[PDB]
Amino acid sequence: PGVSVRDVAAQDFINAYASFLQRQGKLEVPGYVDIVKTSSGNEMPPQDAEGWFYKRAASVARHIYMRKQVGVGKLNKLYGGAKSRGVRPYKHIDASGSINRKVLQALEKIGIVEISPKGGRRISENGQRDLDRIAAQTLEEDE
Amino acid sequence: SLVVQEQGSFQHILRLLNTNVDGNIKIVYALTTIKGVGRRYSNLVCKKADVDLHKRAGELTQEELERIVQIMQNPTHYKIPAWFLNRQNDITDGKDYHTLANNVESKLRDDLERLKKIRAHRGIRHFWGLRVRGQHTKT
Amino acid sequence: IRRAAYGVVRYVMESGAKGCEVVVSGKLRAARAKAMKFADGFLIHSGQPVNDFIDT
Amino acid sequence: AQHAVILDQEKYDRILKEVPTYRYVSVSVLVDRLKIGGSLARIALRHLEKEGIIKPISKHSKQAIYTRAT
Amino acid sequence: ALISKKRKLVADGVFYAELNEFFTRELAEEGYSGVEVRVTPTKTEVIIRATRTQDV
Amino acid sequence: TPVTLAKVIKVLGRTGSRGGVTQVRVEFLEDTSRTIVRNVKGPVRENDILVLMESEREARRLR
Amino acid sequence: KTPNGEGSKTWETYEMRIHKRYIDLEAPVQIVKRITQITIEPGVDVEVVVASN
Amino acid sequence: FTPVVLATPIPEEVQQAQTEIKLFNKWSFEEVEVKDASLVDYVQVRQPIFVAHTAGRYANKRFRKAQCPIIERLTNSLMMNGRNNGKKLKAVRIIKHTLDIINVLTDQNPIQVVVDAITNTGPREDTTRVGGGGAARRQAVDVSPLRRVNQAIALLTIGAREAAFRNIKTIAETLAEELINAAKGSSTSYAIKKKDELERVAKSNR
Amino acid sequence: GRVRTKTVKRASKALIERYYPKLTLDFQTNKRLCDEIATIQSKRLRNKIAGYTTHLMKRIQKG
Amino acid sequence: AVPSVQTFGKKKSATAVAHVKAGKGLIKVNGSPITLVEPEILRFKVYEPLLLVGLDKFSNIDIRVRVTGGGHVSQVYAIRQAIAKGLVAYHQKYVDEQSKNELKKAFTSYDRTLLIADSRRPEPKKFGGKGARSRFQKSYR
RNA sequence: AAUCCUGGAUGGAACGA
RNA sequence: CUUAAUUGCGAUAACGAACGAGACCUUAACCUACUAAAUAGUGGUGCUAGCAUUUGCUGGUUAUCCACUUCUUAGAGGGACUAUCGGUUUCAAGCCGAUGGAAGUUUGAGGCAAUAACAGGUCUGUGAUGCCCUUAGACGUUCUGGGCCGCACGCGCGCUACACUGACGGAGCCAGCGAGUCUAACCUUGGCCGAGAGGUCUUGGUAAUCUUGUGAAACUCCGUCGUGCUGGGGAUAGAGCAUUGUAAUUAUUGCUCUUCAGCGAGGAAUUCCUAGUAAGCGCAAGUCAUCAGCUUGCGUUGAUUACGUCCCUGCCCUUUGUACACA
Repeated sequence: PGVSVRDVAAQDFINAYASFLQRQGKLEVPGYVDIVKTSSGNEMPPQDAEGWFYKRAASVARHIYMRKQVGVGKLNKLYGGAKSRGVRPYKHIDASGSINRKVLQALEKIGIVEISPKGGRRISENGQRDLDRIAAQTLEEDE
Repeated sequence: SLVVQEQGSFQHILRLLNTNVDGNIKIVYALTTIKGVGRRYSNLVCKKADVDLHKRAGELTQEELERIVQIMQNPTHYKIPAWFLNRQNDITDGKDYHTLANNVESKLRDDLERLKKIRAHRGIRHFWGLRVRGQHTKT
Repeated sequence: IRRAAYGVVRYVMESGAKGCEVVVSGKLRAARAKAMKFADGFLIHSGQPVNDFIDT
Repeated sequence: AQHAVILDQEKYDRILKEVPTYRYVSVSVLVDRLKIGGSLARIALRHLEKEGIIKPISKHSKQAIYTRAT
Repeated sequence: ALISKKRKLVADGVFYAELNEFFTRELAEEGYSGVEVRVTPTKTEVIIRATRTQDV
Repeated sequence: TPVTLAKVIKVLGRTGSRGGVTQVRVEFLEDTSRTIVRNVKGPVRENDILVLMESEREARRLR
Repeated sequence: KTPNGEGSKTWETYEMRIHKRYIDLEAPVQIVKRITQITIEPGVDVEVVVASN
Repeated sequence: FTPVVLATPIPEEVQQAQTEIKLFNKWSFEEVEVKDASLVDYVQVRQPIFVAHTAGRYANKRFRKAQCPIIERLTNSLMMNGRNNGKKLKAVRIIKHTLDIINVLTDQNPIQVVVDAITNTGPREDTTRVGGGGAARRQAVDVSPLRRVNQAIALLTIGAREAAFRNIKTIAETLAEELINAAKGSSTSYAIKKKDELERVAKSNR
Repeated sequence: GRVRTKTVKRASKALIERYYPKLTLDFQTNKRLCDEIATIQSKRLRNKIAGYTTHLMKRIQKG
Repeated sequence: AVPSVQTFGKKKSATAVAHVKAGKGLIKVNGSPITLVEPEILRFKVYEPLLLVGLDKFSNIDIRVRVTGGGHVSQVYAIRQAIAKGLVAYHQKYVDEQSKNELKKAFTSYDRTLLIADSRRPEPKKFGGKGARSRFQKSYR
């Protein structure tokens, strides 16, 4: 019948693809990992922490598969949240740009995401095939 | 995951750097009990050391604890990025030391008293006990 | 002031207005202020017909 | 800061003996017996559903709902 | 040149207002009622509606 | 635990200091044809059913 | 509404409307200059451009 | 009951219940029914529903409130105290878990358990201050069925809230044990305690 | 409150006074007739007048 | 060409367009299946239009829905409204008005804003308050 | 063809320019 | 008697009028009927990607067209008038309930808004202004630097909060009202560097077309905490890195690490509020080189409780008493 990433629930797909990237062990991890907060408006590093880069990579891979073109500022908008500014009211604050940039560069390196015309990054057909096969295995889990 | 059957070598006051670090909690916050270190620093340290952060503090045998303490007191030797530190650029010598001791209070007092010596406004306000970060002192 | 205002009112209602009004405010014959108010005919104060018809 | 961080010998035995006798089991129940704290309550519940002792009818975090098995 | 339509129209309004005050202060004797502006290609005409067209 | 029901038949008028009490004419199903006047706290439609803890009462207009 | 500060804090929103239309005409240039010298009106700004490609 | 497979794959397992008789995937608004007379107008049951969100206009005229489903009214009463204004989704999930628990304990229709709790917590007598003119007294008066159910819901939710507040027990657990101990006259619940207090105060003031 | 005003009532009274052999009991054709017949400056007034004429026609027919 | 209609549902901002053409069962939303919508609770709210009729009335068609505007709940209500309206539109244009009346009668005996849109809309804000009716807190001395 | 009927209340303290 | 309404029925030494109210205007809600629309969309057809391949599914695509306008924009119009029915009312004005309807509290919210006054505020908005004062070591104008922020205290708006319907970390992604560079340097996409703030090379937009589907937050899916002033309240205070600006020192702001206070639901008193309102949640604009905890608006999630009374505070009318009239 055919499958796509739109046919699978987002949380289960992102978990499966992040575990697949961690088992494949060939994307990259930058080195200043487990030394960053992922947002200036955060207050702790991620709690997974032997990870969370495959999770962020799987999430933006699904996000680029959904959209046409995203750039780094779009992902900073997407992964930013409410900063508790102490005793003043909260505010939306964009996430760390270096994390998303290096995730996009590592996904270009592994060949899921390509650079796009009209700016930004686009999904590649190789990455489209990989994401569809991971979604097929994802809903293959429940048999 | 699965349930372990840990044994009664568990020690729940085991102390480091002149502070009674509590046990029977998670090590990162147990270490934040110490001066000079907080949640972020403790997580970084216990990450640089290969440690099970899903494990309490009365575990963590003493070689592990002392490896942790070595990382704490000499962090830059283990690729800690030196913007992470508190007393960065250190007007006594111009290096990046992390004050994690009662040295934190001693150096606080020394900074205040050198400001008093040079007769800085910040030091005079510290002397009188007022607010000094530029606040209204109407309330 | 009376002559002036009533002459204005006469000339307007001769010109063919449905109504007029002349308010003269200030010091008249004294120090303490007083608003004299002269009028004739018809006048409205509310609605879009103000913005349409009356000229102020 | 009251009680029951780690079992260390015996509350394993107490759990594995007693929990199949309850009608409703969750974190708050295992704790209001002042057995295991909440972290170990979550872990123990995962362990018991793994072994098939308890019948689960939960669906998500922050509220687990387990009963006996037959 | 090359100015947004919002600011263009606001500028037209302020131009109207400034002309209105100017002609109010100048053409007081001459029974100045109002003005109109009509922008065209090649030319921009400014009509002055007043009582007497002898002095103006 | 003796308790008496009562169907409303005529809502009379609102009553009390702040107008939060309503006078009601009630007729109760066990031994009907015995109407009473009572006071009630909350909203009432007629053809509503009450729960009287005591029936040996009759309210006057509160002031 | 007030010049000064005294009073109930009363506010006032004034508003201007701006209506905008556009037309595309496939024309020869003599008709083009005829239709730019036609239809001049007060209170209305007109712009014209050519070779929209 | 025979499935109807389809291009988009529906879950047939629950397609069964879906195109069958209607309910919240578990519990019917069939054989459940209100135990007590006098308050068979102010419980919406029949009509049934699926889930208790029901973005409806009830607090508009006077009694469409009474035509509203009691479960929606419980969610709505849970949605309060500042930090929980909105969060109707939290309330619906709490109600889901609460009815699950009231089925686990006391295998039964938790809808029926809730209805019994309501009708057993509804105070049937209450006091009002008459005017007098400065020194007036409390007078015992009857209580309408609508106020009975409303005060029932308020008391249950408030007891659950003040229990779960600053306690490991979850609000669903507190609401569950309170609805149980109200379905029975256990006299351990905030609701029935307050009911008894008000009723005996009225007895004193008559 | 839905009390009609004197402009409406007077206009309806006049329309009945001098156009009674027209003016069906239906609001719709009465409305279109008001359009045909009177220089009313607003649809809302036209419809209010038509409604009141219809009301008066009804309580004319029944006496 | 192929038989098709298009309808819409609204809830405060969220226009949910629904194309309904002849097909072989397929129901889908913003480009997916209705089995997966959001937030795991109101999936039954979107199923409601599908069940009260009986699921047999979809095997011959292909529903495709697309949404914008609003929030999660608003979009849920919009899509269920859109599905119902698209269904009755199909049963008007290509099936008998009798079956149309039946479907409308079911959906309207339920009527939690399933055919008819919720007329409620936001009262504006007014000065003196954080909101429309609310006013700031005065002091008196 | 049966058939008896009702109108009705009060309720503390509150100085000055 | 009625009405939100000196709004009406009507009574009648008054008659016929005017103002106000209402009418009106703007906005919000309905229109598979009109006019159309690559600066808004849809369908299909080409070309193309992935999965399935048995048709299919999910996408991409500017000079691939062709067709259409349900969705979006508007312009002209329509529509609701308490319509119909039943009760109630001398049986009049009206009121109540149901039905249908997009809509049935003057449909919702506002604008405009009478006569008479306050010795209300404002000469610090005015090249609006009388009188008085000052008018060239000038309270004129301008330059440097400080102050308007200064603290034993009292009061008023408000902001975070005092926790497991909760925090955190990941996976949350759905909005609407807006604004924006010319003789200029605004809103800024994309790529690159940096943990972060932010820096640099280009690009688009004088704007329904670019920022910007402003992919905002609260919220949902998974886990980590687990009742402890605790990991959540985040004040102080130390050190460092940038940005804006001639200039930031009594810190302009932003970022990182550390320090981690009071606060466990607030007596006595008191405010606001009845539906898409209260409340929670953020976003735009205003001021603005920079700085929001403010305001003006916008939307997102969305309850409880009356549908009344004149008891407190007051308002309108009438009668009545008055030794009051700056009352």
